[PDB]
Amino acid sequence: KEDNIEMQGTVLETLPNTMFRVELENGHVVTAHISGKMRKNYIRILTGDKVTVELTPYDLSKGRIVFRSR
Amino acid sequence: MVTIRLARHGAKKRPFYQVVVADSRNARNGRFIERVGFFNPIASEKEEGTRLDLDRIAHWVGQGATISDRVAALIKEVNKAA
Amino acid sequence: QKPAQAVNRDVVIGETITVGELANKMAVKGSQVIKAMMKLGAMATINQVIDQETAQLVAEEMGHKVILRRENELEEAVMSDRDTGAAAEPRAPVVTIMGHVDHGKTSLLDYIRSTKVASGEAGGITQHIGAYHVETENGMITFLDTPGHAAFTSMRARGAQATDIVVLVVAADDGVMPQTIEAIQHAKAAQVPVVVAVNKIDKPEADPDRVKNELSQYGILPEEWGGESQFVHVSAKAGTGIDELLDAILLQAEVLELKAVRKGMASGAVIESFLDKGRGPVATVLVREGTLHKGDIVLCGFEYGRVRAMRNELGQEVLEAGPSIPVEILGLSGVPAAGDEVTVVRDEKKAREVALYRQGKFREVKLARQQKSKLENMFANMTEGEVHEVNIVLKADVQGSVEAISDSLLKLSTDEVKVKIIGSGVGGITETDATLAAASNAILVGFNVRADASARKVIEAESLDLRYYSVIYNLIDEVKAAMSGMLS
Amino acid sequence: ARYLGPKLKLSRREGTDLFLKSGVRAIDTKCKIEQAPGQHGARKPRLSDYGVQLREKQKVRRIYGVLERQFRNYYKEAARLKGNTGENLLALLEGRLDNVVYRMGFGATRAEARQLVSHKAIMVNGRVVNIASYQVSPNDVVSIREKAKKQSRVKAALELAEQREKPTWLEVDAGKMEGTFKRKPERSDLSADINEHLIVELYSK
Amino acid sequence: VTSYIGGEGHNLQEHSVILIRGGRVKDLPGVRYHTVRGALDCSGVKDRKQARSKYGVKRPKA
RNA sequence: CCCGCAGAAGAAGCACCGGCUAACUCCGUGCCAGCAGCCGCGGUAAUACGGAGGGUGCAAGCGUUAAUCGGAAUUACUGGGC
RNA sequence: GACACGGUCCAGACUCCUACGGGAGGCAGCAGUGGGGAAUAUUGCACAAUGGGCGCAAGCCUGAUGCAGCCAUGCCGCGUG
Ligand SMILES: [K+]
Ligand SMILES: [Mg+2]
Ligand SMILES: [Mg+2]
Ligand SMILES: [Mg+2]
Ligand SMILES: [Mg+2]
Ligand SMILES: [Mg+2]
Ligand SMILES: [Mg+2]
Ligand SMILES: [Mg+2]
Ligand SMILES: [Mg+2]
Ligand SMILES: [Mg+2]
Ligand SMILES: [Mg+2]
Ligand SMILES: [Mg+2]
Ligand SMILES: [Mg+2]
Ligand SMILES: [Mg+2]
Ligand SMILES: [Mg+2]
Ligand SMILES: [Mg+2]
Ligand SMILES: [Mg+2]
Ligand SMILES: [Mg+2]
Ligand SMILES: [Mg+2]
Ligand SMILES: [Mg+2]
Ligand SMILES: [Mg+2]
Repeated sequence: KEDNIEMQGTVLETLPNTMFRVELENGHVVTAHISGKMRKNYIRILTGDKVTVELTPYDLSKGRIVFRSR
Repeated sequence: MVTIRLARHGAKKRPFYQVVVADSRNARNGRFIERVGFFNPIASEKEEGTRLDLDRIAHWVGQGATISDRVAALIKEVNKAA
Repeated sequence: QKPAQAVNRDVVIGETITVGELANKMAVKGSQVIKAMMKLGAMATINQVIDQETAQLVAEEMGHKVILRRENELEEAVMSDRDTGAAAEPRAPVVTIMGHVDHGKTSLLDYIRSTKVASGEAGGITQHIGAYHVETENGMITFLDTPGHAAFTSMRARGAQATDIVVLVVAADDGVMPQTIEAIQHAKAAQVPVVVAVNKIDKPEADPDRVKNELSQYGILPEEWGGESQFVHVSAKAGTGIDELLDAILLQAEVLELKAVRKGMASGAVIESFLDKGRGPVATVLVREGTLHKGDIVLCGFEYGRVRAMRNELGQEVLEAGPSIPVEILGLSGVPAAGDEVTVVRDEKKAREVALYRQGKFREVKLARQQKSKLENMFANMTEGEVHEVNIVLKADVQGSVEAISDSLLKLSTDEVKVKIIGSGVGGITETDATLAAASNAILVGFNVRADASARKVIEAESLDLRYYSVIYNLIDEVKAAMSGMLS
Repeated sequence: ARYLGPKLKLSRREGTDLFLKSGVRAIDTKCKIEQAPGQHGARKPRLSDYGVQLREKQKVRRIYGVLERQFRNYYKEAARLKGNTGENLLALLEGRLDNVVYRMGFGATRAEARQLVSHKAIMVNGRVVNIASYQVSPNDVVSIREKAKKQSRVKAALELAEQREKPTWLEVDAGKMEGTFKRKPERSDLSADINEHLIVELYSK
Repeated sequence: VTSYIGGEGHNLQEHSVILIRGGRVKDLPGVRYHTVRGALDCSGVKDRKQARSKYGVKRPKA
């Protein structure tokens, strides 16, 4: 594997099939989707949550949500 | 005119000549009227060296055909043999 | 049948090896003892990597049979087969002129050379260098030229040090031209001797005395004490003293009339290369040693072939190429890279493999740099700013011209104004260039080259812009306007 | 090319002796035949029908030292001929020079016989033939050159072949170190351990 | 058209010349072409040793 | 085409191992990185991803792709139905 | 015996020479170059043989043809003990 970048952000609005538009700490808008661990653990995400997204050098347009926070 | 000429067959370093009655205007391996026999300058002593149908040769020469040098020498040799 | 022999098996070693593989590649009895052997000898770790020479040292410590293998052997085998003569007869000298003005470019040779029809060409500039193996006063002398303007500084370098003697033109009114004083140090650093002349003395407004006094101020020894400088004076039009420059060049050739090999494999350099329809790849080569023949296998850089035909400057075919004589040849697989060394090779099959092996590593390295930069700086490019970028695609007649134009455009770039050339090549403007420029926001520029029907159809259907120029100056002016118009 | 690797592993895989050794020592004194090779050779998995057909084909191919394409050509030729194809192909394989010269008792292993043949050490009908895959005709006479008649390995071969069973369609004279191949056998003279049906149904897919 | 890229990590850029090949992947809808590694600008995948020919990586030097 | 010289001396890689389909175990990650012709593997017990040891099949070759027929009685005259 | 690959005339485009007054050209023949493409070669030797044109014949011509060079493109046999 190769190291990925991690960042903190907020969910602006939800899209069908657990896909979201997310604003990051640096101010870029990125489309994100849910990790399988959440799909097991029945954690739910709605607008206004503080969440962690990892991104990849290959594509910065799309990121992934991996941790939900209060 | 029509003539009897040698056409090459076989493979590299392995020649096999058909004896052919053909128009001189066609290519070496081109169209022809009748095949008459064969010659093989490589065959070993245990195998037939040559074969010709002499009657057809006579028929075509009487019709007016012409003979090449190698074919003529071939007929000479076969007539010497038989 | 079981003796007490210690590990003595043969072991092949590569260029760079490590402990983990070395544990079983030698199969020594002390599995950890082997590990301690390195850690004891020098600073080393579990994952440490040693080199093939250090690996040979290690194998010596272990005492087992050692085998060394390195990837460069392929070049060594080719070098070994080369025929080597031991007879050293005299050779002609190689001399280059550095005149950076049309008079200094041309008139000196024009007077010595048969006629001035060469100067009949437009441009008033030495757009490309020429070579002449003239015979003067029982003396065979090779003369080389120089554009000496704009970005052709690198073009001068290729010829800066290959030659034996350097001749040049001094302008008294100007003192020493900028481009000239840039060119001067290429030979002073080359340590090769320098001889200079004062030309265009036809006009009676000059300061020869001021010039010769400044000879010390240039940074070079004055000849008055037997220095490097020369106070020989020639005239471009009147031409009195050029026959004395002939005497001086003969004298210096006698000063350095070294002996070179005169029979066998021919090694030389590619001075200029270009494309022509019937000719295809043309290689103009200066052959310092050996004698070329038809059928001889030629290798230059990563390109190769057999010399199908060899000719002269008059277009006349010759049977061979004499040593220290330029020659235009055909038979290469493509454009020979500028300045690459040219050698005749013995056998046929190995040359192709050598060239392809050279190509593979070059491709690997260039892709490596490009993708290293891209991967490292993609996320750094997340921020943005005010930038004016202009993309160009370039077709030029000769290799050195491509180099010069690209160099000029890239040096013209500024922090906020960047001239990013997409890609350039020698030859005509073909469909690849047409669709390439059409794809991106760029322009097809033809410098002393033309378009072809295939590219023409795509261009007329596409409304792509083809810009035609034949002088470097106007090209720079127009491109400067082009980038400067983008701002604000 | 040939198979140059370890030999007993082939027998271990196939599970039965292939006579790929001289015979100076019993095969069991050299290897643990019952276990298949590899770390998991103790286990005995299920073998499907296709598996057993493939194993039979591989057994034949390994016993006669033939590569795949040559075997395919042999099968095609046998199919072209008349009669039961198994009989014909069995005749075809036994028609090779290596198998014959080994079977005449001039060698220890088919590999040794082939190495002798490839080195121009034999004549048929007084003509030197080095090609291993040569096919012999009935009433042909096989002999060794006098130049290589001195080989001690041939001498010991003439002796160790004695303890083997001798064929019926062959005649051999150690006095003149020569042989005559009177006629080609049928299926009957060969081992019953060879099941030709599986090979036939395998290739005929 | 669209081309899937095999292997771990890729070296493509907005101006990359590649060679494409037949074959399709089910997950991504509509992708009907794989991309041939080890040809033109597309380099081989770094540091793997099984099925070298598929991704076009040289033999490990001894 | 033949004879002599010296020396094992100058000469083996590719693909695959979950079922279809001949051939398994550990280490490294943890629905990620990845595989894939189809069914489908991967969220810390991966014979399916990567590495290693072992095994299976081809061989001076080994695989992927392109393309025609067969499998297709899936245009059915031989040989299909409402 | 053609409405004629290496013959004639006219028109068109294109390439080239020029005193601008006017002129020249036709590889889908053998090699070879550029270009297109994922992709396909030597600007080789000889008329010793077959066959062809001319001649009384000797003989001359023949990139047909014979042979060679490059390419794991395929079939096929051998070795690396
Ligand atoms: K060997
Ligand atoms: Mg015809
Ligand atoms: Mg070439
Ligand atoms: Mg074979
Ligand atoms: Mg099985
Ligand atoms: Mg796999
Ligand atoms: Mg299901
Ligand atoms: Mg695990
Ligand atoms: Mg694994
Ligand atoms: Mg393995
Ligand atoms: Mg059918
Ligand atoms: Mg049908
Ligand atoms: Mg139906
Ligand atoms: Mg007609
Ligand atoms: Mg023509
Ligand atoms: Mg005309
Ligand atoms: Mg042509
Ligand atoms: Mg191309
Ligand atoms: Mg003749
Ligand atoms: Mg002529
Ligand atoms: Mg071959």
